[PDB]
Amino acid sequence: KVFGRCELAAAMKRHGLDNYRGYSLGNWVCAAKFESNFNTQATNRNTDGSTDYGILQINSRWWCNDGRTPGSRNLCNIPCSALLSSDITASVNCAKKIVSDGNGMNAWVAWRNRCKGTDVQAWIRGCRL
Repeated sequence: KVFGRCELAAAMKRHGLDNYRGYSLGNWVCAAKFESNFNTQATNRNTDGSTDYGILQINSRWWCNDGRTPGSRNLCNIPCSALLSSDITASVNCAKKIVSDGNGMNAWVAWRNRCKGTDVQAWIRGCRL
């Protein structure tokens, strides 16, 4: 499922991401845009073996189980395939555990590189929520 920008922003807000750990909505929307381009089905294979899943590109070595990444830790307790769902609850739920894991949003590389320090608010423009 490809979300629309403001449709994703609605959904994130519902789940509690607006200002969760101190990161306003627009930081989330921006992350999902550049990590996965709003596509739930997005998967990216890393040089180390592991794979990133879904709209928030959660990694298989430490958060979810794919059965194929050596040394995996599965801290969110869930199979990686449930993060490729068109409902985002499971990715949201694992993402609140990642953001509180001592690096803030810095865990997400495309957020770091495209969204940190920017005018993020800009990603809910035109949104009614």
